[PDB]
Amino acid sequence: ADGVGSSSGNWHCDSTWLGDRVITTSTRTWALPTYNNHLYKQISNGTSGGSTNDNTYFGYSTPWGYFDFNRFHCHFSPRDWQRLINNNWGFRPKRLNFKLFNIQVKEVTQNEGTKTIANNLTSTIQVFTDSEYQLPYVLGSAHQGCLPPFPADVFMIPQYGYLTLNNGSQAVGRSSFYCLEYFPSQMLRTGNNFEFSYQFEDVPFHSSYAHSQSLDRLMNPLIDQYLYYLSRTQSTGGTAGTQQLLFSQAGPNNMSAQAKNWLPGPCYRQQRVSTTLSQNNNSNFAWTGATKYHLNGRDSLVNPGVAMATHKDDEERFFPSSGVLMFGKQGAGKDNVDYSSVMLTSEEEIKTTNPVATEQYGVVADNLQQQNAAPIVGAVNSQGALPGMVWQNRDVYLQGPIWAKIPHTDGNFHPSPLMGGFGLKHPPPQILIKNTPVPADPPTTFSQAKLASFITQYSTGQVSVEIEWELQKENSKRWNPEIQYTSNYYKSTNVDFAVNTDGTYSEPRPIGTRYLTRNL
Amino acid sequence: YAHSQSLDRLMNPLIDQYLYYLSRTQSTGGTAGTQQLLFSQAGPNNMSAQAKNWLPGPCYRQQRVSTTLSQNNNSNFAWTGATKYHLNGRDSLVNPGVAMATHKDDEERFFPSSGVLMFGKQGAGKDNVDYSSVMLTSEEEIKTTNPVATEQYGVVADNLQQQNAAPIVGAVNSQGALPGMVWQNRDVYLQGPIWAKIPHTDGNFHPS
Amino acid sequence: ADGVGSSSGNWHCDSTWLGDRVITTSTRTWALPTYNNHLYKQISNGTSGGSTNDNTYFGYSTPWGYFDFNRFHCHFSPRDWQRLINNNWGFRPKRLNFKLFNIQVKEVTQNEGTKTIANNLTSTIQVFTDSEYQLPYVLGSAHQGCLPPFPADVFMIPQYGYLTLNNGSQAVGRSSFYCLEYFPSQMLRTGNNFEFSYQFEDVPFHSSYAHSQSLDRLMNPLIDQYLYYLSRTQSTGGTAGTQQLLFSQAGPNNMSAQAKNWLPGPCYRQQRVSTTLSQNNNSNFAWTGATKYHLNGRDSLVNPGVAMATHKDDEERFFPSSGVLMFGKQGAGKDNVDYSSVMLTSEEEIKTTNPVATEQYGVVADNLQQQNAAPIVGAVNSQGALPGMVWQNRDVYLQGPIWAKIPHTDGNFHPSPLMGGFGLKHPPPQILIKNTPVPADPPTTFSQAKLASFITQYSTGQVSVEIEWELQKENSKRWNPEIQYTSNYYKSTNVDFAVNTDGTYSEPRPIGTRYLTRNL
Repeated sequence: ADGVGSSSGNWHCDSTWLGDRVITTSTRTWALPTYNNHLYKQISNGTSGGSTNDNTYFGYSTPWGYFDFNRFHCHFSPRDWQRLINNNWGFRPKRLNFKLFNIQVKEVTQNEGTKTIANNLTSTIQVFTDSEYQLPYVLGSAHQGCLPPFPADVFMIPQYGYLTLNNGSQAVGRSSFYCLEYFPSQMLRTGNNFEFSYQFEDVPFHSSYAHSQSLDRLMNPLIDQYLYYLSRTQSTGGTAGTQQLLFSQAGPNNMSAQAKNWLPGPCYRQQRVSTTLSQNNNSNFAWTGATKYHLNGRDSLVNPGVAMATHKDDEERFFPSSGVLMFGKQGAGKDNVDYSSVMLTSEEEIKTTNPVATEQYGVVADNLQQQNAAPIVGAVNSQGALPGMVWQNRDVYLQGPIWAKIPHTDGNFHPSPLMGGFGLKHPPPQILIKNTPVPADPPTTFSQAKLASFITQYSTGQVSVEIEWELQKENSKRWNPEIQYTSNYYKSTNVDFAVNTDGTYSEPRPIGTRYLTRNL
Repeated sequence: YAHSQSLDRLMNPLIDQYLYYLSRTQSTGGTAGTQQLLFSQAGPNNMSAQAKNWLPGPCYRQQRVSTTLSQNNNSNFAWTGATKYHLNGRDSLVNPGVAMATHKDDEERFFPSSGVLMFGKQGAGKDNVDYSSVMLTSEEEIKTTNPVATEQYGVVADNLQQQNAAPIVGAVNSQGALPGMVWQNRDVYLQGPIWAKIPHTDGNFHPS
Repeated sequence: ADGVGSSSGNWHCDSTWLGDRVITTSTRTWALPTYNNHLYKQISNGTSGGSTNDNTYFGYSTPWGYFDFNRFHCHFSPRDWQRLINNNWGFRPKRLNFKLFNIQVKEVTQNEGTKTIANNLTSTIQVFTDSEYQLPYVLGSAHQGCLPPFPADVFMIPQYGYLTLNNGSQAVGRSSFYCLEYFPSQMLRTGNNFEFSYQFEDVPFHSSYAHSQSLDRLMNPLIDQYLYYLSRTQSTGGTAGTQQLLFSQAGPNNMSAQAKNWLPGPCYRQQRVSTTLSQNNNSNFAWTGATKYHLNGRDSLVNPGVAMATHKDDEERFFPSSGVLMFGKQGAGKDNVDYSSVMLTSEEEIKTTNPVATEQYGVVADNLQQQNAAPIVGAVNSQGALPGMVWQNRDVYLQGPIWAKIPHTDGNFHPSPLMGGFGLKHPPPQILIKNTPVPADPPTTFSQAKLASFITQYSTGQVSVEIEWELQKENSKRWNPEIQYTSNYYKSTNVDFAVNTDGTYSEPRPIGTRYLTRNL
């Protein structure tokens, strides 16, 4: 059986492409510190400080840590991603499998200036998975702390905390406080290992492709319609303008006037920003000119927002202020970092079905005309969903979030995450882990107070997560060649998606999933 | 039940996001205001700027009425300033309306004109009965997922900016349903109706 | 099998509410020091010092420690307590289950000023449960050292000692001395675990509810009685006072004069103290004006005393001096701490059946009247139990003791603990634990004296206790709503029954078990 001298598992990273299933396994090495000196702590931010009313919060920061595998590049190598996005229309997860193994718990002490570290063989850790969804589910907010993209990186496990209802910095009566030690957990020593399995609930395949037809162009270019439209309300060419109702059949000449069975997806406008600096207005409109939503007296910037085409044809320089997912390049600052450091994603492929983010949805009439009163047409900046309306969801990326938890609520509309992903009602249960506190020597005379002196301690180990995927094979009679994701053919100082001289891994660009085409 | 978390606060308070937002479009602190695009990661400091997977429920605004008499305007706006819907040439007051939070934090005196269910106390008149006779219900519990009845849904841009033209943002007073939008249904009461008949029709949206 | 590298058990804290059974399990982390340098020691206090005659004692302080889970909040979360007290009339324990596991024994030494700690993997500990009740049973005196209320606290195990018969500081011939090593115990190393099970003897459900009827008001308000009472002994209204015996039937007009089948519970008076300072007398009467009982020449303050209503209607400011259970707020001093630091419990709910603590039980005649001698009525301050007398037991609290040991004696009356709890004849057997002494190097030349030099050593681990409970479901036809325990709806600086900024758990108020109602 297991013991201090026999390893708890084996390293696995691999991808098994079998028919329609691709099974991706991965493994990393982690280190879990001691957070908050084994304490839960109230954390809050009020408007009495320098903070504003939108930035207030109230919540708790627990000593527990948690594993987050929720980004795609955790599970896919750039070459396995290329096989996926080039050769397949859609993919969805089926089941996953998860393991902790090879647990090394280490005590570390300080004598003057020297440091020394040593195994503690009797120490434990605590691991439970929240499979009844009874805790604040904090995954899916696109926080840092995921497994690294690159299998040779060692990563620090992030601290678990949660927010609760507040009023200002103060808490209200509905505010919940959760004690994570109040669950059953599994305590593991260095010989022990951990495992669980999970099976995804049925979800629509992520549709990875671009339509080969725009929504308005579904017509036959050759044949006229038998339907009529109102072409001309005035007498044409005569010495008088006497109004006369003239009708016409729309056809290849006027295709903007044809009747159509469907409408574009819903529009919620964004502000337009140009990459060229000279064009943008001179002021700071980033927050002020932003598109926000007002909930309970707190203005919240709308990010990334509803899926909407980034820009129209032959304008690549304009992008919606809050609209696009923005990834930073390797080694980029957290605050006020210049444009060249971030990587702006763009949705070109949904221009067909979805309206441009920075432009109006359309035009409606504002008034009832009269012989005296001219007709007036207003702009529709924000448009909810109407019957006969189709749209595309936002695209997933190699760097972006895999799924999200659909909040438990009375109703939702198209419960698909706005960052892109797979909306799940019962998402993969978040896994929590902590170093079991080991006390320093108590006094020899009894004391009621809790023990405030602990041994400085941390643990390390190996974690493996294996997700089975369901692929939708591309079956198409298109004659000409597709567009594929290809690496740059020309020479470069170093390979892309590979280490540099110093060993720093880097991902040069965001890679979306839609290179294939279908008919709209 | 009431949610123990607001919709916008589902984040982890401890950890930053790997995503960036547009923090500053202008050169800061310099003798010149030369526009420069600066980006930042949102975090515990700015949680209003973080990216979020979901949106609040749909908003159809109501007029705001205060229980304190001195605050309300002096006129009869009950019918005129009302929120109505026009069907076949007949204006019909919208009552009770879509489920929307009655009021925001630390304001209990304001309520939407037609928004709240209003029950009368035992032995109350049918017509022009004074305030103290009715019992106004209030939805406090849906403030998390649903927007306040008497306030705007949010803000959108009204124009395409230029170096010449300043950016302009309009208010969204009425907002239909968009994808990635969650909400709570209105609460049942001990005195209130149990069910309803969903009209037999070609289509409905959230037939509740 | 078990070893140094495999953990002895798993963490369990949870509550299973199933029908009438609620099963509460809990787990904590403890540290057991070396007390008395592995020595039994005589301890005593005489009146020859500054001590008085009431405070003398004689006994022994053993090196052994002991586990005390005897408070309710050890086993219940404030939310699990709310489900209990709101939805159920009565509850009693059925059986418990107890485990030690994950035992880490650590040696600690001193070189100049530096400290260093290290595992000792061969070391043991000793654990026995006293299941024949052959030792002084020291649980149930409401001593500190219980498991913490909050599962994330690490607690120090208290030292075991006992008192024996004395005369002054000296001991008499009946004084017993117990050597705890003279029992069989189980010696556990780091791979070993411990367990035992225990089954409670049948006990009356703790009655958690308040009566909806006072004892004297059980009558029908509508109908008269066929019984007569002596209404008037004198001629009324006449020019003369000639005595005449007149009788009347009591009814809705006079309900104080009706005949009744029952009497209130027994009364032992307490001194009345007002929270308002200006009202109380100016002197120190705390000890002098106290209600005491004199046993073997030692005056012992009567605390908390017999269950008696704290105060009557519309007086909340008065409380009996020794009558009420008094809990301290989080972080309160041990001596002469101001009023605002303690939390005074109050019995409002037993006013119906039980007399007020600070008032007389009633009035009896002191003399045989004559035409010459006026009738004289005396006060009954202390009243033992009479036939046809009913009362309520004192209420349990979330912070208060669960049970007590009914002393083994020839007779008892209503053997229910005066602090509140479940009086048991065979209570849960007290669990004793000690670090097995490990000698420092003996000399190389033999010596008769016992080894006085030991290795400085302590151990830590995990303990779990799981109690099954039996609930009495509330079944009532009352129309109107009950009174429930509800948290404050209004905003506050921090949540109640949750950590503050610094990680300090706190319980803001004592929570009794009687919110439901029954008919008296």
